[PDB]
Amino acid sequence: MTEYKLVVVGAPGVGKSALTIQLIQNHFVDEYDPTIEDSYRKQVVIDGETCLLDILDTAGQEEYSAMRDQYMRTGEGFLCVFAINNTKSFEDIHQYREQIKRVKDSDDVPMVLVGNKCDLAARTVESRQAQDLARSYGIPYIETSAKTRQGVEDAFYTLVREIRQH
Amino acid sequence: MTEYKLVVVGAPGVGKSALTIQLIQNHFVDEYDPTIEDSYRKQVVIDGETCLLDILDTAGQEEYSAMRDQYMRTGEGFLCVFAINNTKSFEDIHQYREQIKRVKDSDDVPMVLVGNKCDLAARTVESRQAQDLARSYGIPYIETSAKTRQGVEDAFYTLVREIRQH
Ligand SMILES: Nc1nc2c(ncn2[C@@H]2O[C@H](COP(=O)(O)OP(=O)(O)NP(=O)(O)O)[C@@H](O)[C@H]2O)c(=O)[nH]1
Ligand SMILES: Nc1nc2c(ncn2[C@@H]2O[C@H](COP(=O)(O)OP(=O)(O)NP(=O)(O)O)[C@@H](O)[C@H]2O)c(=O)[nH]1
Ligand SMILES: [Mg+2]
Ligand SMILES: [Mg+2]
Repeated sequence: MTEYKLVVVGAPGVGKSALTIQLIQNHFVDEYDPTIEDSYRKQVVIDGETCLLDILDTAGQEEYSAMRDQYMRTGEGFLCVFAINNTKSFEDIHQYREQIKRVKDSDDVPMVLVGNKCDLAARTVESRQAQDLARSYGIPYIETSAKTRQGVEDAFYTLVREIRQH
Repeated sequence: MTEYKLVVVGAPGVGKSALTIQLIQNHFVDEYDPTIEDSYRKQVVIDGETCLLDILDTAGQEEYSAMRDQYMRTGEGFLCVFAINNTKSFEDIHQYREQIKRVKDSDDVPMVLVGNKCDLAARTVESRQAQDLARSYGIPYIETSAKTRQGVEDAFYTLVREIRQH
């Protein structure tokens, strides 16, 4: 069956894991638990096609650097996550995307920009800001909340659809 | 506020109305009730942007012909609907798209191909078939069921996102 190798990347603490666990295990992880590296494989049906989602959940931190090249080389699509209440994480998105482009030698790699934690009332990143950045990248922008489950399937299924028509 | 003028088109009986009513009124219309023309306006928030969805629900039938040019000229995005248990409706998709392209003098108009009634076990149109047609058009393919609500928000929000980066 078609397998889609999805990679979730973004700054420490933005909700990479919480989004992934919501998708795979249907619950909000409300606890501090930093990732080193985790993978999740799940059989799903998306728009009638039977497929397997092979998801790598990554660490946002330092050492990784070249350990990042490795998973960026084999990933087919990337969810680029920032948190709407954390401006530095939104600014960090550019470094992740430049790094993906260099390793893939490509200026169009399937990618979705995700503004997570939209359930929080204190936003520091306006939707408009994120929206212009995504359009400058030519990629979709989706806001999500791993807490309410808002936009979670939408964010991952839109990425599969981006891979499908690459 | 940003308004998005969405138009739902497709053959008689494929579920144009049922999809629209699911979105706006949250209930499945399980009755025979042919459309002449209906419009629905609703304020929503999509990916953090406050906007108004102005939706025209159209008739699939004959007279319309030039009455179609009229609403195709002002529509910004089109949901092109067929039913997965009705092959003629899938074949009719091509005439609707050619007609949209001619009136808009454009080969890329925001559009989503929707295979509705995916809750039914007797499909006559394979997902694979629909998927290759959408990719040949360069547009997303989404399967939906107005009965279960599966994919309904996804189909309309993906169309808004297509308009946003046109
Ligand atoms: N309100 C709210 N909290 C969230 C959301 N997503 C994650 N969180 C919280 O934010 C914190 C970090 O979440 P986590 O998923 O571990 O982030 P991460 O990006 O995976 N961290 P790491 O890079 O270390 O691997 C946790 O306390 C988690 O519960 C969200 O959508 N809304
Ligand atoms: N099982 C199932 N039935 C559906 C679905 N969508 C619509 N129907 C049924 O199919 C029939 C036609 O639905 P309707 O929404 O009126 O189709 P239409 O495309 O709007 N017809 P018209 O072109 O005449 O305006 C109705 O009996 C309706 O309940 C669906 O997703 N699943
Ligand atoms: Mg994590
Ligand atoms: Mg109707």
